[PDB]
This record gives sequence, C-alpha cells and structure tokens, in this order.
Amino acid sequence: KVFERCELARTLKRLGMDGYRGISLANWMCLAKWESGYNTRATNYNAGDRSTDYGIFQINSRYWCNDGKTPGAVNACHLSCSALLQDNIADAVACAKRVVRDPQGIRAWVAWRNHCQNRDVRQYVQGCGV
Repeated sequence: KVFERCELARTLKRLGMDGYRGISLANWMCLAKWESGYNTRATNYNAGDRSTDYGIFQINSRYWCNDGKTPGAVNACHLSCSALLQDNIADAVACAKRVVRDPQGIRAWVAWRNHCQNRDVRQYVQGCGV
C-alpha cells in the first residue's frame, strides 16, 4: 500500500520510532520517502550482487531478511523478506530498529546520506500533528 505522508508519520510515532537510537521521526520519514516513495510493495533486485531490497525501507536480503535466493544471507532480523511486503509495517519497523542498532545507525542507507543528512528535513513531518 502507498501511505500518505502524515498517515505514515503517525503510524511510525505509534510504533516507537521517534527518537529511536537518537533518530528523529523526520529522518525516518526522509528515508522511507527516498527509499520507496512510502510504498510497502517496493522491491529492487541488485543484479551485481544477487540481493533484493524489500518494502517501505528497502531492507536488504543479504543481511537482514531471508528470501532463500541471496548468497551469504545472515538474516539478522530473523524475518522472511515477504514479511516486509505487507500493508502492515510492524515487522518492517522492528527490522529497521535492528538495522540501526549497529554502529552505522541510519547511515547504513546510502539514500539517507544522499538525500537527508545535513539537510533541513522538517518538511517531512510538518502539519501531521506528530
């Protein structure tokens, strides 16, 4: 499903993402925005290394979720990658909290570096009453 902006901001707030590991809601919103355009059904296969990115946060099948076809998969979130193509994002959020418990934090997503660090990202949560 494709979330509307404030609908997603309230959903992430509810699921405990605001300030999680020091990361503001606006940073999480910038990341879903540039990763998937807030679409839970988004998948991107990366032909150079045989892995696929899944869901609203584009979480990768080498490290975090298991899809059975990615060489060297660790599956650190201990989740099937199909759990991240659901309309309900509770699993996607639990795995995104796991990604950022690693020292790199949100920098793990290069799209966040390109599109969100050192930018004013407050626009992504304005008007949402969050």
